[PDB]
Amino acid sequence: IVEGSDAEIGMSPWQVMLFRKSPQELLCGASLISDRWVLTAAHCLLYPPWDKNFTENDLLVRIGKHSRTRYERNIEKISMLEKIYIHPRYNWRENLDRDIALMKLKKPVAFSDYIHPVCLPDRETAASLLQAGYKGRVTGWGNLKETGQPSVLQVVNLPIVERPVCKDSTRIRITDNMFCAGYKPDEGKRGDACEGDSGGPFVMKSPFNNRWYQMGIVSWGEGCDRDGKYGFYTHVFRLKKWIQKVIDQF
Amino acid sequence: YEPIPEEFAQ
Amino acid sequence: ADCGLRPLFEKKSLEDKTERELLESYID
Ligand SMILES: Cn1cc(CNC(=O)c2cccn2C(=O)[C@@H](CC2CCCCC2)NCC(=O)O)cc1C(=N)N
Repeated sequence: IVEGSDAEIGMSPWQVMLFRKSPQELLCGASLISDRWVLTAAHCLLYPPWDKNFTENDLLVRIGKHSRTRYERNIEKISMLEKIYIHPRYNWRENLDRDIALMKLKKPVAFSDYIHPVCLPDRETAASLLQAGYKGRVTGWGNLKETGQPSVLQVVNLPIVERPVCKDSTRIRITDNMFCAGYKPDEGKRGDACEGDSGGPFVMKSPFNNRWYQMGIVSWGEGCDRDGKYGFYTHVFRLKKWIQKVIDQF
Repeated sequence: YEPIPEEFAQ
Repeated sequence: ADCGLRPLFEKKSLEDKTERELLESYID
């Protein structure tokens, strides 16, 4: 996260850290959507261009964290993966279309003051809040500057941007399963996600029932916090049907 | 990073 | 069930430092 700030305790109880067994390192962010399922970006697990292809036994899940490098004894919870599910039509070859993946934990996690699941949007909520100008919140332990890393979870609030503007800021072919967010050059404020934040949740707070909903997933960008450029996120609602399918069948 | 307890690896 | 309701905030009716910025941006 660039131009963000330290999160307060319990601010994002659904934030998940994808941790590599060996070598032990931060791999990606993710989000807790229930006591047995974790949502993240597909490119965190599969991306041939970089020879990236992880399996269940290469990773660990760390929930309830605040500090990036410390083993938060009695606070965080480390879980193992039972099975991974990459969207069947994940386009890693061209534009990262449908950059989403579900992960099944071996054992259910117990909720606490620091561990709690985020909500998934329904048609109505997506419709009401997914509008340009409306701000969302992104969290991660990623780079603070374009390339130097944070000591603790970072957070930043960013406005959704009109589809046309998003399309005109890049050569990459944009699809309906994406949206971009960030401030325009003439808006004074700034901020963005960056390498290391991948798979992180883009959340909004519903003014109707006061709940937090995950609308996006940190998918891709071109540079970090550059003028005229915006962060792209996987449009979670569009892929909601796939999500439900996997969960109802496994 | 800080080494995490070993009983999580296995 | 009770997704999206944070134990240390919504549950105790306490707000975080910048959540208002989000709600203020949701023009009716
Ligand atoms: C710069 N950035 C990187 C990410 C995480 N995603 C990734 O790291 C993603 C995975 C693999 C390639 N990716 C990128 O974002 C690449 C662009 C990607 C676009 C889709 C087709 C493949 C190339 N960034 C290139 C660059 O920055 O110069 C998020 C941001 C951001 N919101 N600023």
